[PDB]
Amino acid sequence: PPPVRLFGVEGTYATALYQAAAKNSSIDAAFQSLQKVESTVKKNPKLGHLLLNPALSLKDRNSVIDAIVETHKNLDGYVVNLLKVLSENNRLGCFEKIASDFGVLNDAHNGLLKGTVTSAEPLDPKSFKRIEKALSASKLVGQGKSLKLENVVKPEIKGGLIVELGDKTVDLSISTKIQKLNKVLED
Amino acid sequence: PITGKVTAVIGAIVDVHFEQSELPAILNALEIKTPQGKLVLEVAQHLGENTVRTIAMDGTEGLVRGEKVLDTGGPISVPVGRETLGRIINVIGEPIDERGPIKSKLRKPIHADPPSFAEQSTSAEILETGIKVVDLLAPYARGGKIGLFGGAGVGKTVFIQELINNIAKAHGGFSVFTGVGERTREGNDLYREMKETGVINLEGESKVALVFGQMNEPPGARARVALTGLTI
Amino acid sequence: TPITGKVTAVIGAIVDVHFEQSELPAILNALEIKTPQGKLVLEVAQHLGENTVRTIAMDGTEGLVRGEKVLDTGGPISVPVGRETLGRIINVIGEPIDERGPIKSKLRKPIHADPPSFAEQSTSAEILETGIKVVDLLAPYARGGKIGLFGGAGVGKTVFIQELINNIAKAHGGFSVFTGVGERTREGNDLYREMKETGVINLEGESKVALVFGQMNEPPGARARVALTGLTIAEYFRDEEGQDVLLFIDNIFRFTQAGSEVSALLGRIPSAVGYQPTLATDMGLLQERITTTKKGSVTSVQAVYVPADDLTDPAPATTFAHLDATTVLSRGISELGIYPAVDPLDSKSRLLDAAVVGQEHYDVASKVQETLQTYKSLQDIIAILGMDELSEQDKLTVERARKIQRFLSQPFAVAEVFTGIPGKLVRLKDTVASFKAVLEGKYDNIPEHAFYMVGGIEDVVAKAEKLAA
Amino acid sequence: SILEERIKGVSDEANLNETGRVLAVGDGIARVFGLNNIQAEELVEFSSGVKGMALNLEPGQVGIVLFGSDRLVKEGELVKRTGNIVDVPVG
Repeated sequence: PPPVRLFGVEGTYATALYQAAAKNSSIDAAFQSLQKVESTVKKNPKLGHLLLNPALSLKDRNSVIDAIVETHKNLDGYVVNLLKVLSENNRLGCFEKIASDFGVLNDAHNGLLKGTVTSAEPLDPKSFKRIEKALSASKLVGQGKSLKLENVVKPEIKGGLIVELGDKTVDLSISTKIQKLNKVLED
Repeated sequence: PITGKVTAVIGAIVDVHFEQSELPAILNALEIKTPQGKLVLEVAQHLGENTVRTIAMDGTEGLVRGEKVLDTGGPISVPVGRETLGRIINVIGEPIDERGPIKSKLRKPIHADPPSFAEQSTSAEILETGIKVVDLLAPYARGGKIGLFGGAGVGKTVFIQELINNIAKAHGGFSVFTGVGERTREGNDLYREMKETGVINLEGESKVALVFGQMNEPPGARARVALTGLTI
Repeated sequence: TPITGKVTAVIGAIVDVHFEQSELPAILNALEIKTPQGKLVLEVAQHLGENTVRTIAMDGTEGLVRGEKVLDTGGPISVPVGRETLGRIINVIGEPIDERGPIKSKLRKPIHADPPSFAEQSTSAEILETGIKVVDLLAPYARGGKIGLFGGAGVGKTVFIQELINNIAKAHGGFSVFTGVGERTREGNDLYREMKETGVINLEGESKVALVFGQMNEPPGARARVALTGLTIAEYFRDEEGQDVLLFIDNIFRFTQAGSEVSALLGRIPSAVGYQPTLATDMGLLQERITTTKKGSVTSVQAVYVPADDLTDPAPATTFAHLDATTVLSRGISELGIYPAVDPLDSKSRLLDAAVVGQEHYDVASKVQETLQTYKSLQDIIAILGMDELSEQDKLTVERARKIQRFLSQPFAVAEVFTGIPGKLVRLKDTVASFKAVLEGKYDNIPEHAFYMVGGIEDVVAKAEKLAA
Repeated sequence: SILEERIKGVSDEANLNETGRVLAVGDGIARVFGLNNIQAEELVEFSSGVKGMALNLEPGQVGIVLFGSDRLVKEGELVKRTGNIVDVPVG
């Protein structure tokens, strides 16, 4: 059973990878090695970008796979079986997609809460820290998952702040308040 | 030649996955050797991924997904000749008259491109027909299309027979009675009648060559029967 | 707003752009792709996510190269309005296609404009008489109303509208808007020439008419927003100038039709007959942006190309719903040679009432309807067996009705060329009188041919004398 | 590295800017990979020896419409752009 199913298309692949590596026991190893080969795929720019797009054979695809396992002899065998799956399904256009998804499952398994505090401008580090403290203090943190605080800059969200994490947000942006004030003052 | 494994048999639409890069062209004829002799499949699409989609000319009942397929390399090539005169041939261009292998000179693809604008004859003529009624009130025309109406057995068949007789005097040409989804009981009778009226003389010569389509033949083979006849 | 994008797809005239920055225009914003064909104006219609909008293209999309740079104009397309519009033919974009150069702009207004509220409504009650006998008798028009025509387009449909322009719009005076969605370019040129000739457009002087013209050659997508553009011009008059206007729309079937074409490409599951699912909403919105507010009263004339002349078709059907009066014109009545070819048993107005036009008018109309309906009822019997085999009482009715049918033709001066008969306009007061007499059989004693293709009762009397010689 | 070199080795070469290679084909429309710069409603000439007019320009694929019999075209053939919107000699 995965740590909560997420993603259907491509994520059945990710789920499978997760549960299979749960039966491998080593999920972290798998993820780390996948991360490393994925990174060198991205840092292979000629045909590691320009042949991420299927247009070539099953057999040619297989030989690309063979080149990939020459690039790293550490990739476990489950993620080498994942290479087999992707070659067989001839879908390379969702390799990094699967990588991202496996990251989500993996860090859910690790248990790290995710969040973002989108604002109009990058906030103070004191603000960051106070918010980090607050979020950990709040019942939202289960003490089992540790927030990510990602500042996003969104001037379109004119002033204020919006805190986001879980399915729970508090939006005390200036834009929303102005919007509501204006709207009701058009009534 | 190229070979491929059957990867679907949904209806009479049989998808064959062929070895890489070397794939049949559209309108090629494939032969799957069967315990039914052969099954002729005609490639009518490329589905991509080194797979094609074909239609069948013989019933698809029984077929293991993965049977070897062989590509003939082009539209079914049916024997032609004065030999083929007076021979019943099925869609796959093989004798069903049971007068044994038809001695062939050349065989020719069933699909063929219509003659060019240049090759069209620029003035029409009148084809003579012994029937006076025909020659006065609706004259037959050289290379024309003349559409019969009125049910079979009124003498429709006899009218067709008459034309063969007339044709022998008129030109001394040949004919091909192509029967599209002919009722097979009726077809037996027709063969017997044609033999009897001597337009087919088994010992002797035969003007008409027969291509008979049976309603039991797959729809695809019903469709291609006409084109086969035309090639003759 | 300067938002670069690339053209991900060009599936018909429904280009899809993929913005590369995370600032994304909203739905109904407008974008310009600049090309050696100048700007092409596209309008955002879906957000398909991942910073990929899908945009309807209001200009032709041939030659586009995928990945081509886009720039976002932002917000709905803003046409230019004023009184400076009057004396212009304007393209969908707003370009002055009558080539009187740049239109002196006052306020430029977004094409999409929300329909005025329930509170803003003001109900009409005006009588607008066209001097067309069949109109007057059967279904009087009203100032501010929504008038409706159905049948084959420009098979006489266009002519009918032209007759209306000839009569109503000189008397009305003031602002008037002609908006022609997907019309035949040559017919439009004729209208332009004619308007200039009748001085309504006086280009040397001022024009009290403005024109929007969308040719049927214009791409389907362009045709979709020709209508919305015209409505904006009208709104400026309705609201800002606050003077009573006129509006002509021909054909509003083209509006529906255009939508159905784009709908498929857009990716909607086709509704019955193939019409867009948003057919009801789009028609609804359009027809509530044409209305008589307390701000102003806009008489509108809408022309419906009924496809195959089947009223049961869902697009004509939903049109029938939004009109205030209709005068369906039937091909059969055209075959009978009666021009105007308005079906007399398929006309309605909410203005035909015994209060609105009084009991005497209503009584006159009642008898006409009854007589004609009887005549329609006996059509079977007439064909199967002779009229002599009908009852004597019925034979009087039949003879009267045959006369009424012939009487209803009124030569039109705009159709003077085609008819070859000088047109005649007959007063509303005169019309009621004329029919009253005929209904009492006063002048029933003279041939059917006497009633055929001639005007008022007095004219009929004279035409009997003409025939008598 | 050597791996990248071997990948380069099995690659067909060319980014297929202004040329394509045909994918699945049938029912008188073909779906081609490449033709990176492609004018809309252009005339393309296949290596088959037939010409077609690009109709559907879609993300990552272009759907030519075959002006001619399907027998002529076969999968994986190289389509070269005529480079012109469909034109016919006039004079």
